[PDB]
Amino acid sequence: VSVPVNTLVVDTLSPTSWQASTFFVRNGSNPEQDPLRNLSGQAVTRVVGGMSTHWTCATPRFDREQRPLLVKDDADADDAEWDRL
Amino acid sequence: FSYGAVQQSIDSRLIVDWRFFGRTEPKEENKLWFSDKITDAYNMPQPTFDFRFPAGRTSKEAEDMMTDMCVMSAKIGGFLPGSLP
Amino acid sequence: MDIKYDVVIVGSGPIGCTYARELVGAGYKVAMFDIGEIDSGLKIGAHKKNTVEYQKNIDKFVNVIQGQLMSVSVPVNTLVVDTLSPTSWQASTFFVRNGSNPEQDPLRNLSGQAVTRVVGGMSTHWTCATPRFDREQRPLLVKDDADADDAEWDRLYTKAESYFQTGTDQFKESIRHNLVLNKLAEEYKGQRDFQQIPLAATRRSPTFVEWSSANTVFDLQNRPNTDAPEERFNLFPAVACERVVRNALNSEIESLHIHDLISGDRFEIKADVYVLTAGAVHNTQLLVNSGFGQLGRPNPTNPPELLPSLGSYITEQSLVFCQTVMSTELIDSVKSDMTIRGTPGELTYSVTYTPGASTNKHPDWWNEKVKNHMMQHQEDPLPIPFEDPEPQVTTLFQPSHPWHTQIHRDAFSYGAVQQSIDSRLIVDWRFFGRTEPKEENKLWFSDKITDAYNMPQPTFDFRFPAGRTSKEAEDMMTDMCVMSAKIGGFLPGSLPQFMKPGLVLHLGGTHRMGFDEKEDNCCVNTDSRVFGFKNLFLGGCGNIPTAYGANPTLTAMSLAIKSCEYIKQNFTPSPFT
Amino acid sequence: MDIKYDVVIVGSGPIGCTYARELVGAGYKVAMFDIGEIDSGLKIGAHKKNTVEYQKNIDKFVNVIQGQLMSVSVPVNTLVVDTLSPTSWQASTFFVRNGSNPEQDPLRNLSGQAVTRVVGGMSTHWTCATPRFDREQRPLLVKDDADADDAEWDRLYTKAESYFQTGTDQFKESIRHNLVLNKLAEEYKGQRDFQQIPLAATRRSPTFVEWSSANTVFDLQNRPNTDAPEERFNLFPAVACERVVRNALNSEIESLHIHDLISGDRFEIKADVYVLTAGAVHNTQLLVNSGFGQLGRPNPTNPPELLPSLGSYITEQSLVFCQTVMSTELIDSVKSDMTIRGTPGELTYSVTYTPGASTNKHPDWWNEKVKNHMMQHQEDPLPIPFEDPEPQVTTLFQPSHPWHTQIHRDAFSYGAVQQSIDSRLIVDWRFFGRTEPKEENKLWFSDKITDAYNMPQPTFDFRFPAGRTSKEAEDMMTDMCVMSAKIGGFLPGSLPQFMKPGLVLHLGGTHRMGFDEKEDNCCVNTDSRVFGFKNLFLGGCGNIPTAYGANPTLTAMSLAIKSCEYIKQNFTPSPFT
Ligand SMILES: *Cc1cc2c(cc1C)nc1c(=O)[nH]c(=O)nc-1n2C[C@H](O)[C@H](O)[C@H](O)COP(=O)(O)OP(=O)(O)OC[C@H]1O[C@@H](n2cnc3c(N)ncnc32)[C@H](O)[C@@H]1O
Ligand SMILES: *Cc1cc2c(cc1C)nc1c(=O)[nH]c(=O)nc-1n2C[C@H](O)[C@H](O)[C@H](O)COP(=O)(O)OP(=O)(O)OC[C@H]1O[C@@H](n2cnc3c(N)ncnc32)[C@H](O)[C@@H]1O
Ligand SMILES: *Cc1cc2c(cc1C)nc1c(=O)[nH]c(=O)nc-1n2C[C@H](O)[C@H](O)[C@H](O)COP(=O)(O)OP(=O)(O)OC[C@H]1O[C@@H](n2cnc3c(N)ncnc32)[C@H](O)[C@@H]1O
Repeated sequence: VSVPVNTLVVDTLSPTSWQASTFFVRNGSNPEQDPLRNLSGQAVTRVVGGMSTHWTCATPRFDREQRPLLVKDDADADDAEWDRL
Repeated sequence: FSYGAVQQSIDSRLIVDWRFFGRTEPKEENKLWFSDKITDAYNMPQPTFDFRFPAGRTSKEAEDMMTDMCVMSAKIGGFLPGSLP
Repeated sequence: MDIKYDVVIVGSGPIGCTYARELVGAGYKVAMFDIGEIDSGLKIGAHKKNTVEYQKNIDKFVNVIQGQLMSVSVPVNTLVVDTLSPTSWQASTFFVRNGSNPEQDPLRNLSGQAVTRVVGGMSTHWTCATPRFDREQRPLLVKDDADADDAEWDRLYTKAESYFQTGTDQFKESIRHNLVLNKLAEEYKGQRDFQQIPLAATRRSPTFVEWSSANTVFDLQNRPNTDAPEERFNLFPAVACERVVRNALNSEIESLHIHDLISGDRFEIKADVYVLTAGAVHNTQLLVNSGFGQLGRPNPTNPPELLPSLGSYITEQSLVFCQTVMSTELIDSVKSDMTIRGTPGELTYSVTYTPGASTNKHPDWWNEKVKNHMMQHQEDPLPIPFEDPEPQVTTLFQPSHPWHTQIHRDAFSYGAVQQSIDSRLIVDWRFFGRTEPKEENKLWFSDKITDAYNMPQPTFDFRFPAGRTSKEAEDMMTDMCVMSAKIGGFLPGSLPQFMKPGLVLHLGGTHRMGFDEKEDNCCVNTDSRVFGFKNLFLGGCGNIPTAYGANPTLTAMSLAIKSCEYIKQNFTPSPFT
Repeated sequence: MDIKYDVVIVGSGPIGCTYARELVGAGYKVAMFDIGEIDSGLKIGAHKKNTVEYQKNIDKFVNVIQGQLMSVSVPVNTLVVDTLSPTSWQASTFFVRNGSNPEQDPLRNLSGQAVTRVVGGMSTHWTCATPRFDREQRPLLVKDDADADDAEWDRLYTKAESYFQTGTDQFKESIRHNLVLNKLAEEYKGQRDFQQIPLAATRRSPTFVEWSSANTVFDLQNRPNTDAPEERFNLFPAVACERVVRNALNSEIESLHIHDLISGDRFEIKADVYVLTAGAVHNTQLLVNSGFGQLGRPNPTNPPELLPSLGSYITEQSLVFCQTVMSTELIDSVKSDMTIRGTPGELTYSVTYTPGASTNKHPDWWNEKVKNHMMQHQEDPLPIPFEDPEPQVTTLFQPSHPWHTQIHRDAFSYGAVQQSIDSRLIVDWRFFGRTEPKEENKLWFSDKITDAYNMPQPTFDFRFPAGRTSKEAEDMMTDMCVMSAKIGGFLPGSLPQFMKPGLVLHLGGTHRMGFDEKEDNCCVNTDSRVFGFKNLFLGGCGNIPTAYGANPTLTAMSLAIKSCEYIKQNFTPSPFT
């Protein structure tokens, strides 16, 4: 999703090879991205069916502690709604 | 996922994967934003993250979760070299 | 070189030097031989880490260690390299190459086992951790009286600690030491105690520690000299000791065969007393080469008649390792007493504390160090001073946690590239397991293959025993994972792992001690005297017959002292002449 | 320690020892200081590879080398480690960590540049290759007469070769040496010559070579002693030399400031003559710290008035490296004179040759070695004896191939795991380029940042110059690829590559020599005397002002001899008292 500017030093190039004076924006890096405040592993999938064409298929339910409320002031009604859905 | 590029020397029937998944507190400071100048490969505003795992419960739980995987996995077998916690 | 001495000692490690310290001081005419050479500077056998340069570049000492660890038994290499050019000569089989030992089953090895051949032995590079063994880890010196046994060990360990200059105070003003030790102390709810690792070392300044070594125990200078005009001692480096000559009755040693590696010549040396302190592996090799035990691949059909337990019941410790990166919680606690205002590097930034405030969590000395660092180095985001000494923490082996622990910074496993993570954040974790002695676990020597010194090639037949030893090793791994978590998360590239078997270099039981040769399946008695022999003694960790997790050298030293007392009681030094 | 000497020498490397050998022998009262300590055994400053153990375990010496190469300038680390636990303290920026130099542009560095602080300097670990420079690589000692210039260099190199014990015969009976050298000799069609690398070394036996070092040049023992009762010399290890004190006119040095690293105390030493031989980097540092050149980041707006060329025109060699695995063709040629019948290990197997047969391609000595190996070791598939010495081959720099070459086995780049490929098959290739001196290429020192000895932090501003130097480096890579192919294919994991800039450790021109300070953009004249100063001399590769590919030490030594001749011509030793 967002790849920061690469800062690896490669100093074993031949002297004839063209060589950067700075760590410039290369190879699809996002110059807006702080590499230390990223989700570097975040990725997206553009194919019909999306990520469900490759996913692990684990489909647990959320218990109350993890789950948004669908009914505000009635935990039993909220449970019933989530159970049905 | 994480089969990697060379053949396991350890018999596959012995190997078990452990993945523990933490919950993250929603915090206003944690953002997904889009550049007003940089675009992605589809000429759309470039996604940029400003993200850190929140410092309190979320971080404490993540580390307790790591420990929990270490304790639980030990009941089944030792770690596979190259796939350490 | 004379042809006759009162006492000959094979090996100039810290255990060989224990015998020299005791016996040279008692007026014996002593010769000492080492296959290795004088390395460490003009202080013979001294710690190589004791240069100003290494202590300013501590990341480099790992290389010194690796450069003198020569693998004991390397199996035939079976890696397939099929990307050679078609013109390159290529093997049709996995043949014996590059010093591999064809006797070695690669799956029953201690692949990490290594030896060090330099004057001072492994004490020229060691970590200097010298804990005592509690009863559960320790051989008996007195059979049926635990109080008397305790008294004996207390007396011997106390003297050994004096020889090594063991202390527990050298790191007391380290912020990083404190941070780790205090946190662990408060979390174990009174049920485990944390203290400084006992270290054979003397601090010389805030940034220099004189680590102890063989040289500390005995300075290894030839005598008579000006400082000791009535002592008699000669050290002969680059001399391979190859065989001791038994009489027919196996009741006396009559000679030691030596090989001068410089001239190439071979000689035989006569002594009243022969002391072998060549290390756990090489003591055993020298004895098998002398007709003790059995040369060649073991067989039950035909077990050896002389010292049948030699090279059996060997023990090595399981060792687990990781590194951590200090928690935000701990880093923040360093500066908990500070009032911090503004942003570092800006005109209005300040860091202050109130000296003596009862609400302060740290004493003035700490807060001074921290304030000054934070104000003088606003480019630096950490509150820990740059030259803060390393942590040196342990919780010692107990029944409820039967492993030794070191929570510290070791010169080893720095590796070849610079840490991107700040060093002040990094802490090493090494937990050390105890291994049950089992007859099937062996160190044996080939009757055909020889090592680089033309001596019978050492070969291991070793597996960690299946029951208690294995269960404890895995519980020990878990314990390191749980405990380390209280300090910080794992450092990527140093995740929790078992180290290569034997890399720990704590091998014992190869020539083990007991009261009765047959009943205790052993090789030397509690005077370290080889059973049946009047004048042959063995020193070193090879004597330790028990399952121990703590570092063995101090215990081996203590046994050596007891052995020297026997020698003093039974052999008369020659007239000074 | 006295406060007054005839001659003070800073640094106990082979160049410092050249000055000591010359000047101590000529009757001067000499003091020598080294920031490093006595390491190498009782032979002070001797080669660390000269132990019996290292020559039986040559794969281990790489660690000794790495353990004393301390990086000169390490840039701020920018590796992103984002797999830390959320509890671990984590940087918001790439701040100065772990001894990084914030002055250093990581893209204009010699990241491989390193220094060695031990008595004997880098000659305690070096490869010992001592070729002469041909005219094209060599500074002029005589301006307008090439024959006179040749004569001068011949005389100086001949003496330098005597000091180092340089020879070209120590490997002549190596089958592997022969195999490589013979093949290359026959393939270059008379247009390039191959010979043994000239090596500062004396063979002691078929399996031991005494490599030369500083100690070979001067044994470094304090004098007067029994072997030299009328000489005067003192060596002071663990003494950081920090500044020389100029007079106002910059025409004399009046004192040397020293720091005893053991006591911590600082002192000043007076001499008639001051010789700086602290290495190419550290000579320059000591001079900048003394007010020569310019401290701080260079600026053209304000160029230095004292020795403006100091730290400019620096040169380092491009270095390309690979290893090869010997061709089937070459391995087969080893045994070309043998009649081979049956299968190894079977009853009918035999390997025979006809001694003296004119059709034989090898002499009897070779065929004997090969037959006996093949018959005695039928488990082994190679015809090369196990203890066959390594290849040591070169074709020296020439106009048509303007690089030095070493085709050999170096103690370096053995790395941390055992070769699966048989060692007898492996050959190292190192080709060394010459670098044009350019004003923009600098070694400078921070006015704010200090190194571990509290001295101004060295910082490089270096790129290989774009034209001839770069074109040649790439042609040199190609030349190694073409030439190596005649011997074998590349060894996987050692493919052809440029080494990290400066890892070659052949830095020159930091305090360069010439005839005229202004016209030749230089710092010392042909007596190695600093321009304007009566009594300050510089020694080492920092003096070499030319683009050179061959290893510089012998040339630096030769210059040092010429410098000592000037000292002998102009300074009177003090009365022996
Ligand atoms: C990659 C992956 C994901 C995964 C997983 C294992 C892997 C290897 N395991 C999972 C599991 O065990 N249990 C589970 O609940 N989730 C697991 N996942 C994640 C899961 O696949 C996703 O949560 C799920 O697929 C999300 O579904 P959703 O329908 O919301 O989104 P999608 O699959 O990413 O599909 C979106 C589609 O939209 C198209 N797209 C994107 N942008 C545009 C625009 N601008 N215009 C038109 N179309 C667009 C994408 O092409 C994609 O197909
Ligand atoms: C390498 C190492 C070891 C070590 C350690 C860290 C490292 C990196 N940390 C330790 C620690 O913190 N606490 C501790 O108790 N031990 C630690 N060690 C292990 C320790 O160094 C050894 O236990 C200790 O040195 C053993 O002493 P010992 O005197 O018994 O043996 P040695 O040091 O190996 O010396 C033996 C000498 O004998 C010579 N030799 C070998 N064979 C021969 C023959 N055939 N002839 C003549 N001489 C011989 C060797 O050259 C050696 O010098
Ligand atoms: C590391 C290395 C070097 C090397 C080589 C292989 C390796 C692994 N192979 C070589 C080869 O085959 N042929 C050759 O010509 N050179 C090779 N080298 C390089 C060679 O070792 C050096 O060129 C040579 O040693 C340079 O000699 P020099 O005497 O000029 O300098 P030194 O050896 O670096 O010694 C300097 C001493 O000075 C002390 N010092 C440094 N600073 C101070 C201060 N401030 N005060 C007091 N003393 C100081 C150092 O401690 C060092 O001992």
